[PDB]
Amino acid sequence: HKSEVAHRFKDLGEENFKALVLIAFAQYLQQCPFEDHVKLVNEVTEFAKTCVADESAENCDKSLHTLFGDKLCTVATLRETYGEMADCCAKQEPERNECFLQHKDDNPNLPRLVRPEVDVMCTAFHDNEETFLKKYLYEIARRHPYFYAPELLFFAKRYKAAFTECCQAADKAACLLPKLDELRDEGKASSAKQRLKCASLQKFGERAFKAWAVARLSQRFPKAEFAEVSKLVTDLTKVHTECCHGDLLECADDRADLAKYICENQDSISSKLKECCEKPLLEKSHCIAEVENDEMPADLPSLAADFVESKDVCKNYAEAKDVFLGMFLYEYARRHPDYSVVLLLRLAKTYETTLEKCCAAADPHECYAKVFDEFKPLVEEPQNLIKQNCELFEQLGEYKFQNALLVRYTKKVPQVSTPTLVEVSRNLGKVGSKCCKHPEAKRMPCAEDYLSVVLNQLCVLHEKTPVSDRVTKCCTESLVNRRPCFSALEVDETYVPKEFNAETFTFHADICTLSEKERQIKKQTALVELVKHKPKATKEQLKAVMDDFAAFVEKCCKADDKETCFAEEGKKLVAASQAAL
Ligand SMILES: CCCCCCCCCCCCCC(=O)O
Ligand SMILES: CCCCCCCCCCCCCC(=O)O
Ligand SMILES: O=C(O)c1cc(I)cc(I)c1O
Repeated sequence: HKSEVAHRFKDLGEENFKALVLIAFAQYLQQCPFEDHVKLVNEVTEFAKTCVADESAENCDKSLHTLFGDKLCTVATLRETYGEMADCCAKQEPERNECFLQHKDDNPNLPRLVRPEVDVMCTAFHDNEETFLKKYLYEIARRHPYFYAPELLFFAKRYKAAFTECCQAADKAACLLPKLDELRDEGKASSAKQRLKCASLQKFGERAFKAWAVARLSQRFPKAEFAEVSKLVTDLTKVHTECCHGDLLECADDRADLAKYICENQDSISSKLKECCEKPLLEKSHCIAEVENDEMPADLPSLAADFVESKDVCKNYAEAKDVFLGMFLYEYARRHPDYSVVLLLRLAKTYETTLEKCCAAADPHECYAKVFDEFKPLVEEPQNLIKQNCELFEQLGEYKFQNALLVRYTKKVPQVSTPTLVEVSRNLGKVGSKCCKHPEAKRMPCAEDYLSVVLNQLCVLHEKTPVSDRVTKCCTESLVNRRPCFSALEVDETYVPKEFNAETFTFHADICTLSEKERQIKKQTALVELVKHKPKATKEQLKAVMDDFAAFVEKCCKADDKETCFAEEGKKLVAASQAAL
């Protein structure tokens, strides 16, 4: 490999290459117009071809970091448009590249993307497919500078597949919309997860990150040996550190490597890793990351043998603490792919604590004897929450369920902004739909997965505009205590009911013309405000007031002269209701 560009060009292929250079340039020069990046992609692509034909052609020998930075520094508007960023072209490549990552605005001042009408999109998609998907890839890229490019390209192809299909259908809207909403959520879900892992790494450091990775990789690869798992974690830890820093190339190569490794040692790691290892370069790592858990060996011993009933536990521990605990996790995780990762960590931390007490006691073995017994309540806590909640969800569907949460949390944290409470309660309700569909054994992992994102978003918002110390407590706790902390919140008996507002409970006939989406939002907002004005209201009281309301809306959105039924009958409701409470 004399020419780095020629090599990448050959591994990737024209199409992928061009999409990637586009994304790459958009993530740095987020303020330049589309036509400008397009010209650049062609210049870079014409260059890459020159090197595919002769690796001795000028500059073909230069490294990607150099080629990229040099190209970047040719833009004449640079100085005027990015200013300080232009000062980076005064440094030598080593730091020049570093200077660029520093001026990568994570959340720029660009308008939110508006989804056009299905027909507008389908037609544009037909008249000129390429510039249609590239214009958007550009739009998305400039807005999410740290999103892993290949991951982005992966999303694009699913978008292209949704149009090719749906845009030929009799009723396009009915086909496309549902697909455009699935992707949106996955993209947003995927992004939040990346930002979250990097935050976690930064905040709690490498040790906690590796512990987390040990548990997750063990549940996934129960067959692999601890020596293999440690090796994987180290590599995985070095990978995220590098991808979190923001350097795309570095990140790409580290992942590529790790993916090649895992494949070569496939038999030694996991069985369900075949296909993944067959896919093209760009997809290998993405596939592996989402690989399904392998089956755990049927011939596995009792943990209590090597971690409790054995003597010399303290010796093996003292010799290499983290290694020993690392082992306990590995042994406890691959036997429990049904536990959440933080639950496994919660146990490990408990084992750690007792070993740190017991090993310094008279008779250690007899001290850490009934330690497994201390795990029990830690395991049941989350299991009961799942049974308890999904049972409720099975009764009243998603919407009514979202309502029960609405009443539950508004009573626990009144000070929170009504629109904020509606937002989270709704998302939480979705997690219920998504995870309660699974068999008992996958529910916890599923909920841990969705809750982590929602809980994080919640804390960020509260960080910016604080409202409750409790929420700040829970939010600044260890990532292992975060959720149990929020589950420990109790009804706020300090709160003083807000002043009744007639306006707040006045509804017009427009709610009849609104979409189920709006109706719900409108109603749920009134529901929250109801709890804020009379938080001491029983679930019985609320239920009755809610039913009446149901009728109300119905019996008004089906009557002659709608606008009067909502003014006469409503005043009645608001009076009848006020009295009941
Ligand atoms: C390979 C490293 C394994 C280390 C095992 C330590 C397990 C303790 C739980 C990890 C969380 C540490 C942060 C905390 O105290 O909450
Ligand atoms: C003083 C109280 C004024 C009465 C206003 C009641 C508003 C409650 C909203 C109930 C909406 C529940 C939605 C539903 O029935 O599906
Ligand atoms: O999720 C990842 O980023 C990831 C990437 C590679 I490459 C291998 C494994 I296992 C992973 O979990």
